[PDB]
Amino acid sequence: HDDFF
Amino acid sequence: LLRRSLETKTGADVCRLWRIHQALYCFDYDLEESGEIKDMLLECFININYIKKEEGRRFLSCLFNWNINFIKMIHGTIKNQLQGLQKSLMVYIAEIYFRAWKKASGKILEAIENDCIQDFMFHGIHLPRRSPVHSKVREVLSYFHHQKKVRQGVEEMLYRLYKPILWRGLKARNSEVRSNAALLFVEAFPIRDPNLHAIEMDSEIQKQFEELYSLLEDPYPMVRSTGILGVCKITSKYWEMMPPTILIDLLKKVTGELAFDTSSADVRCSVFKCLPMILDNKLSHPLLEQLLPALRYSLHDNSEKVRVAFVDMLLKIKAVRAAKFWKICPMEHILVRLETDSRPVSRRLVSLIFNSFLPVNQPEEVWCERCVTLVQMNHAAARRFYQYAHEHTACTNIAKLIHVIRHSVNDVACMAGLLEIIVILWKSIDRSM
Amino acid sequence: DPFDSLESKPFKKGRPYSVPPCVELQDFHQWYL
Repeated sequence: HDDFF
Repeated sequence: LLRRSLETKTGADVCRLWRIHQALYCFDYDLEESGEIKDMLLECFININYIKKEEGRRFLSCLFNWNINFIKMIHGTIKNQLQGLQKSLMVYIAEIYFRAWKKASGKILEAIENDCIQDFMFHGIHLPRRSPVHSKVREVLSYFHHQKKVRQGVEEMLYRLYKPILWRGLKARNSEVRSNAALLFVEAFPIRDPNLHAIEMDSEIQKQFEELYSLLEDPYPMVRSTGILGVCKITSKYWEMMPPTILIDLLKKVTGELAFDTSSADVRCSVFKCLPMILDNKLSHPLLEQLLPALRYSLHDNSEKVRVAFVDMLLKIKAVRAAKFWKICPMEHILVRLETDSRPVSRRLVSLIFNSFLPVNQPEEVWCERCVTLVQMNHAAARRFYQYAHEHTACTNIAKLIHVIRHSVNDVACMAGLLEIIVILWKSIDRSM
Repeated sequence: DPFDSLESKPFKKGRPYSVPPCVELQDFHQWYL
């Protein structure tokens, strides 16, 4: 839920 | 005896006269010397340290208990002297009157119920917001609404008090007095009557249902906004209590229509002020997640406070991990928003996407598959991220990535700008050490 | 004085929002000052 990658 | 006590202004002698209560009681109410004594008790009312004393609360409560007829002159005195004292002094006076209600019993208490509190709230309904005393009145009334949960039976006496005066206050055509009525109403919910049966329980809750339905169907925007914040507090507090059909109907009403109210932007910002404190609802997370992609266009508003609060819920959602924000909102629309954003909004977006942009635990390979990305696919958002990253984090984190990169090529202007932003980063991190 | 009708701006529905897909262009000196 934090980093798109 | 009391005269030298007030001349010396000493609480010890007043506590002594508190201990001899019957000796104070023996003085007749008809005495003019008792009237001078009462004026000196008003001088005790002036004293702030007596208000701080809990024994102060004790003897003031029994002064209310002593003479029923003196209470109206007390009401006039506190009408005369609301303007002088401060907010903490107002909530102190509210504590005094709460304990004054609690100690009182009998026909004196019934006269107090028919005398003091209803006149104060009637004034607070009808006082203009221009008056600073109006702020004091509804803040002490909000203290009373907070204290009604502490003691049982308070809800019933405020129900029997508010049976005349809440109902026509609901349909008050004037927007300000109805706004104050809504302000007291949204904390007033739920209202209970102990003797009534289950039919009357369901009838009164359905009455409150249609009342909040009409109050959220108000034509004025600020009355709508107060109703929004109130039903947000209701759905936060007691969502387990309402039937699910009513809950689904109200959430569909406040989501399908209310998000697109083009008349006013700050009412949508009031919806935004509501949205973090409903997100504590654990069971309704798929139900709210159904309506989470309905708000993708709200990034493109022209109101500053709307977008500031909007990114505040984006940060709140990424804190609580309720839903995948990249599924909620497109990244490129966010990026052109950054290209059109302002300074504190871009600060909040840097804090929002810092997990996506710069990893601290991941190695140099992840650092460079995000570095090549943030260099190439957009450029101005990268320079704003450079500007806000050393503000947000330590400069060692800047220097480690600088040394990673030191250990787009088609343009000479691109490498010149990269040298310039490296010099800018060096100037930013030199001041730290 | 109670019961004074004022201007009640009614609920109106529409888009305050615009989504331009410009693709599928930056300057340094403006940010430098």
